Amino acid sequence: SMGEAPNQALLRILKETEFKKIKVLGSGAFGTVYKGLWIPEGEKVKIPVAIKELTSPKANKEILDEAYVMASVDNPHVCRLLGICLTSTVQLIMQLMPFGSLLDYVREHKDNIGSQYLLNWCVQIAKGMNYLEDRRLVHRDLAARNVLVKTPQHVKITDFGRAKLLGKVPIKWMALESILHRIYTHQSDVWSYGVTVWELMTFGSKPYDGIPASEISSILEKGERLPQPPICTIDVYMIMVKCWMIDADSRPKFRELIIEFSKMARDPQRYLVIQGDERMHLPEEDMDDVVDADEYLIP
Ligand SMILES: CC[C@H](C)Nc1cc(Nc2ccnc(-c3cnn(S(=O)(=O)C4CC4)c3)n2)ncc1C(=O)NCCC(F)F
Ligand SMILES: [Cl-]
Repeated sequence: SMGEAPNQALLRILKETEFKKIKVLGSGAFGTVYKGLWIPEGEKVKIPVAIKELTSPKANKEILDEAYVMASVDNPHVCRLLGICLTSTVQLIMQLMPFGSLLDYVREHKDNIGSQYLLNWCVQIAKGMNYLEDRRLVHRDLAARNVLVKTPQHVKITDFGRAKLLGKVPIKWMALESILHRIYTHQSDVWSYGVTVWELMTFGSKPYDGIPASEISSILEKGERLPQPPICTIDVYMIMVKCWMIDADSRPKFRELIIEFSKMARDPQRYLVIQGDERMHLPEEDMDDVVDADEYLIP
Protein backbone atom coordinates (compact mmCIF):
# COMPACT_ATOMS: atom_id res chain seq x y z
CA SER A 1 0.00 0.00 0.00
CA MET A 2 1.53 3.31 -1.28
CA GLY A 3 0.41 5.51 1.71
CA GLU A 4 -2.51 4.83 4.08
CA ALA A 5 -3.46 1.27 5.15
CA PRO A 6 -6.65 -0.23 3.60
CA ASN A 7 -9.92 0.62 5.43
CA GLN A 8 -11.70 -2.74 5.83
CA ALA A 9 -14.70 -1.35 7.81
CA LEU A 10 -18.08 -2.93 7.03
CA LEU A 11 -20.83 -0.54 5.84
CA ARG A 12 -24.01 -2.28 7.05
CA ILE A 13 -27.16 -1.59 4.99
CA LEU A 14 -30.40 -1.80 7.00
CA LYS A 15 -33.97 -2.40 5.80
CA GLU A 16 -36.58 0.32 6.54
CA THR A 17 -38.86 -2.40 8.02
CA GLU A 18 -36.20 -3.39 10.64
CA PHE A 19 -36.58 -0.07 12.54
CA LYS A 20 -39.45 2.01 14.01
CA LYS A 21 -39.24 5.83 14.36
CA ILE A 22 -40.84 6.95 17.68
CA LYS A 23 -40.35 10.76 17.81
CA VAL A 24 -38.26 13.73 16.63
CA LEU A 25 -35.35 14.44 19.03
CA GLY A 26 -34.01 17.52 17.22
CA SER A 27 -34.24 19.62 14.05
CA GLY A 28 -31.96 22.35 12.64
CA ALA A 29 -29.15 23.21 10.20
CA PHE A 30 -27.46 19.84 10.92
CA GLY A 31 -30.66 18.00 9.75
CA THR A 32 -33.47 16.01 11.44
CA VAL A 33 -32.61 13.44 14.20
CA TYR A 34 -35.27 10.90 15.35
CA LYS A 35 -35.52 8.55 18.36
CA GLY A 36 -36.20 4.93 17.33
CA LEU A 37 -35.95 1.16 17.84
CA TRP A 38 -33.93 -1.17 15.62
CA ILE A 39 -35.10 -4.80 15.70
CA PRO A 40 -32.67 -6.85 13.53
CA GLU A 41 -34.77 -9.69 12.07
CA GLY A 42 -34.11 -13.20 13.46
CA GLU A 43 -32.45 -12.02 16.68
CA LYS A 44 -34.59 -11.52 19.83
CA VAL A 45 -33.00 -8.06 20.26
CA LYS A 46 -34.22 -4.42 20.33
CA ILE A 47 -31.62 -1.63 19.97
CA PRO A 48 -32.34 2.01 20.98
CA VAL A 49 -31.24 4.17 18.01
CA ALA A 50 -30.96 7.74 16.76
CA ILE A 51 -31.84 8.08 13.05
CA LYS A 52 -30.39 11.12 11.21
CA GLU A 53 -31.90 12.53 7.95
CA LEU A 54 -31.45 15.83 6.02
CA THR A 55 -33.47 15.93 -0.31
CA SER A 56 -30.54 17.10 -2.55
CA PRO A 57 -27.54 15.33 -4.30
CA LYS A 58 -24.92 17.60 -2.62
CA ALA A 59 -26.59 16.78 0.76
CA ASN A 60 -26.39 12.98 0.09
CA LYS A 61 -22.67 13.49 -0.81
CA GLU A 62 -22.00 15.25 2.57
CA ILE A 63 -23.91 12.76 4.78
CA LEU A 64 -22.29 9.73 3.02
CA ASP A 65 -18.83 11.26 3.76
CA GLU A 66 -20.02 11.50 7.39
CA ALA A 67 -21.27 7.87 7.13
CA TYR A 68 -17.84 6.81 5.79
CA VAL A 69 -16.08 8.33 8.82
CA MET A 70 -18.51 7.01 11.53
CA ALA A 71 -18.40 3.51 9.98
CA SER A 72 -14.56 3.49 10.28
CA VAL A 73 -14.22 4.36 14.04
CA ASP A 74 -14.40 1.93 16.99
CA ASN A 75 -13.57 3.49 20.38
CA PRO A 76 -15.63 3.83 23.60
CA HIS A 77 -15.44 7.69 23.49
CA VAL A 78 -16.35 8.11 19.79
CA CYS A 79 -19.79 7.39 18.26
CA ARG A 80 -19.96 4.67 15.57
CA LEU A 81 -22.43 4.17 12.72
CA LEU A 82 -24.64 1.11 13.20
CA GLY A 83 -25.82 1.30 9.59
CA ILE A 84 -27.45 3.25 6.78
CA CYS A 85 -30.94 2.92 5.29
CA LEU A 86 -31.22 3.62 1.51
CA THR A 87 -34.66 5.22 1.20
CA SER A 88 -35.39 8.44 -0.83
CA THR A 89 -33.42 10.27 1.90
CA VAL A 90 -30.26 8.50 3.17
CA GLN A 91 -30.59 7.78 6.93
CA LEU A 92 -27.69 7.33 9.39
CA ILE A 93 -28.67 4.79 12.09
CA MET A 94 -26.68 5.53 15.25
CA GLN A 95 -26.66 4.65 18.97
CA LEU A 96 -29.30 6.41 21.10
CA MET A 97 -27.51 8.71 23.56
CA PRO A 98 -30.38 9.17 26.15
CA PHE A 99 -29.00 12.27 27.97
CA GLY A 100 -28.41 14.26 24.72
CA SER A 101 -25.57 16.73 24.16
CA LEU A 102 -23.05 17.47 26.88
CA LEU A 103 -23.61 21.25 26.31
CA ASP A 104 -27.35 20.88 27.02
CA TYR A 105 -26.54 18.55 29.96
CA VAL A 106 -24.19 21.02 31.73
CA ARG A 107 -26.72 23.86 31.26
CA GLU A 108 -29.67 21.77 32.60
CA HIS A 109 -27.78 20.24 35.60
CA LYS A 110 -25.54 23.28 36.56
CA ASP A 111 -26.63 22.84 40.24
CA ASN A 112 -25.89 19.02 40.33
CA ILE A 113 -22.53 18.69 38.44
CA GLY A 114 -19.44 17.96 40.57
CA SER A 115 -15.66 18.26 39.94
CA GLN A 116 -15.25 14.47 39.49
CA TYR A 117 -17.73 14.45 36.58
CA LEU A 118 -16.25 17.56 34.86
CA LEU A 119 -12.67 16.24 35.03
CA ASN A 120 -13.71 12.72 33.90
CA TRP A 121 -15.53 14.24 30.91
CA CYS A 122 -12.24 16.03 30.05
CA VAL A 123 -10.38 12.68 30.30
CA GLN A 124 -12.93 10.88 28.08
CA ILE A 125 -12.95 13.59 25.37
CA ALA A 126 -9.13 13.55 25.34
CA LYS A 127 -9.19 9.70 24.92
CA GLY A 128 -11.71 10.00 22.09
CA MET A 129 -9.57 12.67 20.40
CA ASN A 130 -6.26 10.77 20.86
CA TYR A 131 -7.97 7.77 19.20
CA LEU A 132 -8.96 9.95 16.19
CA GLU A 133 -5.30 11.09 16.12
CA ASP A 134 -4.16 7.39 16.10
CA ARG A 135 -6.55 6.97 13.10
CA ARG A 136 -4.89 10.08 11.50
CA LEU A 137 -8.25 11.90 11.60
CA VAL A 138 -8.74 15.64 12.24
CA HIS A 139 -12.30 16.26 13.57
CA ARG A 140 -12.41 20.00 12.52
CA ASP A 141 -15.54 20.65 14.74
CA LEU A 142 -14.94 19.59 18.40
CA ALA A 143 -17.30 21.43 20.78
CA ALA A 144 -19.58 20.60 23.75
CA ARG A 145 -22.60 20.47 21.34
CA ASN A 146 -20.88 17.57 19.43
CA VAL A 147 -20.05 15.52 22.58
CA LEU A 148 -23.04 13.29 23.47
CA VAL A 149 -23.97 11.72 26.79
CA LYS A 150 -24.63 7.93 26.93
CA THR A 151 -24.76 8.18 30.73
CA PRO A 152 -23.53 10.94 33.12
CA GLN A 153 -20.41 8.70 33.55
CA HIS A 154 -19.87 8.06 29.78
CA VAL A 155 -19.55 10.63 26.96
CA LYS A 156 -18.64 10.25 23.26
CA ILE A 157 -17.54 12.54 20.43
CA THR A 158 -19.73 12.77 17.31
CA ASP A 159 -20.53 14.92 14.21
CA PHE A 160 -17.95 13.83 11.63
CA GLY A 161 -19.47 16.12 8.90
CA ARG A 162 -16.23 18.16 8.87
CA ALA A 163 -13.84 15.23 9.64
CA LYS A 164 -10.84 14.83 7.27
CA LEU A 165 -7.55 12.85 7.07
CA LEU A 166 -4.25 14.62 7.96
CA GLY A 167 -19.62 28.17 3.62
CA LYS A 168 -20.25 28.51 7.38
CA VAL A 169 -17.45 27.64 9.87
CA PRO A 170 -17.30 27.43 13.73
CA ILE A 171 -14.93 30.44 14.18
CA LYS A 172 -15.05 30.59 18.03
CA TRP A 173 -13.81 26.97 18.48
CA MET A 174 -11.10 27.26 15.76
CA ALA A 175 -7.35 27.73 16.10
CA LEU A 176 -5.86 30.96 14.72
CA GLU A 177 -4.07 29.18 11.85
CA SER A 178 -7.48 27.70 10.77
CA ILE A 179 -9.21 31.16 10.67
CA LEU A 180 -6.32 32.98 8.95
CA HIS A 181 -4.85 30.19 6.73
CA ARG A 182 -7.33 27.19 6.74
CA ILE A 183 -4.60 24.99 8.36
CA TYR A 184 -6.17 22.04 10.26
CA THR A 185 -3.98 19.60 12.24
CA HIS A 186 -4.54 17.44 15.34
CA GLN A 187 -3.09 20.46 17.18
CA SER A 188 -5.92 22.68 15.83
CA ASP A 189 -8.39 20.15 17.35
CA VAL A 190 -6.42 20.68 20.61
CA TRP A 191 -7.37 24.40 20.47
CA SER A 192 -11.02 23.35 20.04
CA TYR A 193 -10.61 20.90 22.96
CA GLY A 194 -9.55 23.92 25.09
CA VAL A 195 -12.74 25.80 24.14
CA THR A 196 -14.78 22.61 24.75
CA VAL A 197 -13.23 22.36 28.25
CA TRP A 198 -14.03 26.08 28.79
CA GLU A 199 -17.70 25.41 27.88
CA LEU A 200 -17.88 22.57 30.45
CA MET A 201 -16.19 24.56 33.28
CA THR A 202 -18.54 27.57 32.69
CA PHE A 203 -21.61 25.22 32.62
CA GLY A 204 -22.25 25.96 28.95
CA SER A 205 -21.45 29.64 28.45
CA LYS A 206 -21.24 30.86 24.83
CA PRO A 207 -17.52 31.59 24.13
CA TYR A 208 -16.94 35.30 23.34
CA ASP A 209 -20.67 36.00 24.02
CA GLY A 210 -21.68 39.16 22.10
CA ILE A 211 -18.48 39.37 19.96
CA PRO A 212 -19.07 38.97 16.16
CA ALA A 213 -16.97 36.24 14.47
CA SER A 214 -15.12 38.64 12.07
CA GLU A 215 -13.58 40.44 15.12
CA ILE A 216 -12.30 37.08 16.63
CA SER A 217 -9.16 36.82 14.40
CA SER A 218 -7.82 40.23 15.58
CA ILE A 219 -8.84 39.54 19.24
CA LEU A 220 -6.76 36.32 19.28
CA GLU A 221 -3.84 38.01 17.41
CA LYS A 222 -3.73 40.74 20.13
CA GLY A 223 -3.25 37.95 22.76
CA GLU A 224 -6.77 37.86 24.30
CA ARG A 225 -8.19 34.51 25.36
CA LEU A 226 -11.35 33.24 27.04
CA PRO A 227 -11.52 34.28 30.72
CA GLN A 228 -10.72 31.96 33.64
CA PRO A 229 -13.98 30.23 34.74
CA PRO A 230 -14.83 30.93 38.47
CA ILE A 231 -14.55 27.23 39.47
CA CYS A 232 -11.16 26.70 37.74
CA THR A 233 -7.95 26.71 39.69
CA ILE A 234 -4.87 28.11 37.92
CA ASP A 235 -3.83 24.43 37.33
CA VAL A 236 -6.87 23.73 35.10
CA TYR A 237 -6.86 27.17 33.39
CA MET A 238 -3.12 26.90 32.54
CA ILE A 239 -3.96 23.66 30.63
CA MET A 240 -6.73 25.56 28.71
CA VAL A 241 -4.34 28.48 28.01
CA LYS A 242 -1.68 25.98 26.77
CA CYS A 243 -4.24 24.65 24.22
CA TRP A 244 -4.60 28.26 22.88
CA MET A 245 -0.88 28.98 22.11
CA ILE A 246 -0.06 30.63 18.73
CA ASP A 247 2.58 27.93 18.06
CA ALA A 248 0.69 24.66 17.37
CA ASP A 249 3.58 22.37 18.44
CA SER A 250 3.75 24.21 21.81
CA ARG A 251 0.16 23.05 22.62
CA PRO A 252 -0.45 19.80 24.56
CA LYS A 253 -0.83 16.53 22.68
CA PHE A 254 -4.10 14.66 23.43
CA ARG A 255 -2.12 11.85 25.17
CA GLU A 256 -0.70 14.44 27.59
CA LEU A 257 -4.18 15.90 28.23
CA ILE A 258 -5.42 12.37 29.19
CA ILE A 259 -2.51 12.09 31.67
CA GLU A 260 -2.94 15.56 33.24
CA PHE A 261 -6.73 15.48 33.58
CA SER A 262 -6.62 11.90 34.98
CA LYS A 263 -4.07 12.99 37.64
CA MET A 264 -6.47 15.84 38.52
CA ALA A 265 -9.45 13.37 38.46
CA ARG A 266 -7.91 11.42 41.39
CA ASP A 267 -8.11 14.59 43.59
CA PRO A 268 -10.95 16.68 41.96
CA GLN A 269 -11.53 19.24 44.75
CA ARG A 270 -7.85 20.29 44.54
CA TYR A 271 -8.40 21.41 40.89
CA LEU A 272 -12.07 22.54 40.66
CA VAL A 273 -13.75 24.55 43.44
CA ILE A 274 -17.56 24.11 43.32
CA GLN A 275 -19.99 25.17 46.08
CA GLY A 276 -21.54 22.05 47.65
CA ASP A 277 -19.51 19.50 45.64
CA GLU A 278 -20.05 16.50 47.97
CA ARG A 279 -23.87 16.16 48.22
CA MET A 280 -24.28 16.20 44.37
CA HIS A 281 -25.57 12.90 42.83
CA LEU A 282 -26.78 11.86 39.31
CA PRO A 283 -28.75 8.90 37.71
CA GLU A 284 -43.38 2.84 26.05
CA GLU A 285 -42.03 -0.68 25.20
CA ASP A 286 -41.36 -4.26 26.35
CA MET A 287 -37.79 -3.74 27.65
CA ASP A 288 -36.79 -7.46 28.11
CA ASP A 289 -34.97 -7.80 24.76
CA VAL A 290 -33.49 -4.23 24.85
CA VAL A 291 -29.71 -4.22 24.20
CA ASP A 292 -27.59 -1.04 23.98
CA ALA A 293 -25.47 -0.69 20.77
CA ASP A 294 -22.19 -1.08 22.77
CA GLU A 295 -23.34 -4.64 23.68
CA TYR A 296 -24.65 -5.43 20.13
CA LEU A 297 -21.43 -6.54 18.32
CA ILE A 298 -21.02 -7.95 14.78
CA PRO A 299 -18.57 -10.58 13.27
C1 LIG B 1 -28.00 16.72 20.22
C2 LIG B 1 -27.94 15.63 19.14
C3 LIG B 1 -29.30 15.04 18.76
C4 LIG B 1 -30.34 16.07 18.32
N1 LIG B 1 -29.76 14.31 19.96
C5 LIG B 1 -29.55 12.94 20.22
C6 LIG B 1 -28.66 12.15 19.44
C7 LIG B 1 -28.46 10.79 19.71
N2 LIG B 1 -27.61 9.91 18.99
C8 LIG B 1 -26.50 10.23 18.18
C9 LIG B 1 -25.42 9.33 18.10
C10 LIG B 1 -24.33 9.65 17.30
N3 LIG B 1 -24.31 10.79 16.61
C11 LIG B 1 -25.34 11.62 16.68
C12 LIG B 1 -25.28 12.88 15.91
C13 LIG B 1 -24.50 13.11 14.75
N4 LIG B 1 -24.70 14.35 14.39
N5 LIG B 1 -25.59 14.95 15.29
S1 LIG B 1 -26.13 16.52 15.23
O1 LIG B 1 -27.49 16.47 15.64
O2 LIG B 1 -25.78 16.90 13.92
C14 LIG B 1 -25.11 17.46 16.40
C15 LIG B 1 -25.76 18.25 17.54
C16 LIG B 1 -25.21 18.99 16.31
C17 LIG B 1 -25.93 14.04 16.22
N6 LIG B 1 -26.41 11.35 17.44
N7 LIG B 1 -29.14 10.24 20.72
C18 LIG B 1 -29.99 10.92 21.49
C19 LIG B 1 -30.24 12.30 21.31
C20 LIG B 1 -31.21 13.00 22.22
O3 LIG B 1 -31.79 13.96 21.75
N8 LIG B 1 -31.43 12.64 23.52
C21 LIG B 1 -32.36 13.33 24.44
C22 LIG B 1 -33.72 12.62 24.64
C23 LIG B 1 -33.73 11.09 24.52
F1 LIG B 1 -35.05 10.64 24.59
F2 LIG B 1 -33.17 10.67 23.31
CL1 LIG C 1 -9.92 6.17 8.40
